[PDB]
Amino acid sequence: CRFYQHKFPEVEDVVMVNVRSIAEMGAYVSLLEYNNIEGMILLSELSRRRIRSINKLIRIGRNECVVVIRVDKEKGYIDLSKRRVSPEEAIKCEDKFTKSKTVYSILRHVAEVLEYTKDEQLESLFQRTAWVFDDKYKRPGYGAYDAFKHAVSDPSILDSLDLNEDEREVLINNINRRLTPQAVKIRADIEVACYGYEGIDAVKEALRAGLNCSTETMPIKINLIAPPRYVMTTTTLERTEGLSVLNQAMAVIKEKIEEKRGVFNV
Amino acid sequence: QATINIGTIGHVAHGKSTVVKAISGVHTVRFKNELERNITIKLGYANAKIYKLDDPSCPRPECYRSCGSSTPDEFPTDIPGTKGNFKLVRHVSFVDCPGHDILMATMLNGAAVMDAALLLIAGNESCPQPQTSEHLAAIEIMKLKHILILQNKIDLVKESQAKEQYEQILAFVQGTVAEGAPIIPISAQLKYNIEVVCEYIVKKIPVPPRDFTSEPRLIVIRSFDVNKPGCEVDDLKGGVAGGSILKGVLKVGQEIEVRPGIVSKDSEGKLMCKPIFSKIVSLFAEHNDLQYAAPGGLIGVGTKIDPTLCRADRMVGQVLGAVGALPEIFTELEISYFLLRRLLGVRTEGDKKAAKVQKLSKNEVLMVNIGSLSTGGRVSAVKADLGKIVLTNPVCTEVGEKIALSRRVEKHWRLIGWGQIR
RNA sequence: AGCAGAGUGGCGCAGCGGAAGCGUGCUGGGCCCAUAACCCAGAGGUCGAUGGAUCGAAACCAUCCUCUGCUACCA
Repeated sequence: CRFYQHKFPEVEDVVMVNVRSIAEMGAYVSLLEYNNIEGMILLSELSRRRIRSINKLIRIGRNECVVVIRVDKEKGYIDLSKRRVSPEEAIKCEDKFTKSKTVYSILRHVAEVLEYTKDEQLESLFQRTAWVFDDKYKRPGYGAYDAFKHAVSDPSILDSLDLNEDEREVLINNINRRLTPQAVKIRADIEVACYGYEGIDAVKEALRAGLNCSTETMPIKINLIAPPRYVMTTTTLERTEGLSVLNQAMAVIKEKIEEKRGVFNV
Repeated sequence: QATINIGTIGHVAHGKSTVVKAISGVHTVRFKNELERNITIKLGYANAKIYKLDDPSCPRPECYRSCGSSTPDEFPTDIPGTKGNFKLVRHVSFVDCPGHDILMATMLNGAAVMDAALLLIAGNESCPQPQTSEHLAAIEIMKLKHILILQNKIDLVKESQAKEQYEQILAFVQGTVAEGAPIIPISAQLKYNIEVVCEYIVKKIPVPPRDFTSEPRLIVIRSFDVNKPGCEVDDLKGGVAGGSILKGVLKVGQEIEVRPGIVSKDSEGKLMCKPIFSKIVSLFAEHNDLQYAAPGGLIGVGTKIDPTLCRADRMVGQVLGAVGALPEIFTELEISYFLLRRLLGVRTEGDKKAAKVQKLSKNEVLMVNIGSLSTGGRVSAVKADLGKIVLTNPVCTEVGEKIALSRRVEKHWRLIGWGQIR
């Protein structure tokens, strides 16, 4: 099936096609953006240049970014071009496709807690998970909700999403395995480069102050990796939580050091 | 702790690690590893314990016998005695100076806080070798004469060559003390005659009179941070000074002042400098805890200074006095001086370039090594027996003592003369 | 020592829960009388290590491994 509410693409819709086999005119490809619906590439337009090469060690299992010219919902034929592409640039579509695939995998189970996979009555399953998301409007909005949901822990089981089968057992520890998250870890580098004999003391005092602040709020931790160089590393799952830690760390450096007077770079 | 400081100075290509490990048992080490490209060019540190079995030879811990590992060509074995514990005679300290000519100013500094020396000669190169003379002359100026010449690299050098070399050195130095200094040929590839060296250093080099009652002065030459990279916030520590004390028993918990000072913010002139004050955390020497730091010894004084001053070697030649020391911190200084009639520290097989050097001209930068300090300064007035020098960083002058004056002959500075502060 | 980077076919080096890629040589053959460039198949895979959470680790996680680098030396 497919995550989208509609069953078919439209004119000038950017899709991703799995090249199944080459035969005669070009290839009878499967649109993976919308289920596994049949379409075709070449004969007249697809190529942008000729150099008498198109593969060497490019084997099979690969895939082309294409755009829909003519779509026949009734007849099941989709004439596609790759020559049309310029803002529909392949890398961006591929990145989007991978993210869509993980989202699709989440929405298609879902399913105490094996998961299962497959198969269950199909229209009902899709309607209560993925179609309803698309409905709840529009495609940007669904994307935003999905992103919020993805984030593990922001906040963890919430939004609404009153849905449906039960359904929290699956939400709690299928989804983490299914996605996977990765990861995000970001270093924050601070060099406090004093060279008076008052300034050094000021840095030390600031570090201590920083520790007090860290304890008070609860998050991290600054670590000395060289006499003037300090590293905290911040993990983020809610995204913007690392910004709040960075602001606090910066403030300690900027105000506390100043008290006994020093210099810093951040 | 330590009782005397014997220095191990010696020109290029004689091997430092073999001789230093035989005398002290503590490796001479510092940055690069690549321990050195040739022989140590850093200011190495090491201490050692000298005991006797009532024999002039010095044991190892395993005092039954000692089998070396200098070469697998043959087995060098020596016998210090047999076992039943040995009597501690004293704790000795060494000062490994740079062995390379460019590093002359550093060699001077490190040398200037020793109580005796060991001239490590190498038989490979020229017979009246530049640096031997350079070293010897500096030693007699500073106030020492407790020298033991050691022929350190004559393993494959034939006995005619090695004989000619000791003769030519001792004949060139006909005006510098060296006739009451023994010359001990040794092996450095088979560690032979090492036992007789132990007899010499206890004979020629007793403990000279040390003034305990007089006010503490510590001269720091090496900088050590013990916080180091990867320190924890509540594992905070002070900054450690490798210095020798030449006057006074420095006690633990005492406050100490570093007297060349740090210059006041937004100075429009060359004044004003303000000393920095730090309390002594710990008084570590050897690998044994101490509550005192007697003079005549090289001691690690941990003080309450913070990492930035010890993060690199930045405390080379600083004078530290306990506390509020009377010694003046000049920024412009009145040198009395005299010059050598030859250029010291240079002379090759063609006899270049020990020719007599022209008189000093004003507004030229010259290295004045005063005490263990090494500052650069320009000569503002130049009379023959009265020059006025203006120094870039202030110099604490403990006493008017001596100075060593060098001039930039070419790539680096070279020793031209000495004198006394007025 | 702590710290910034890397772990993929010989080399270059895509890649991330429902896939061991692609570039370069490699070797055969074709086109052509024949080579060359070209084309095709052929040939090259512990994806450091140690596991765990798991329906499944090339992917998450932690450790260990290494060189690439840092204050330049850490009694």
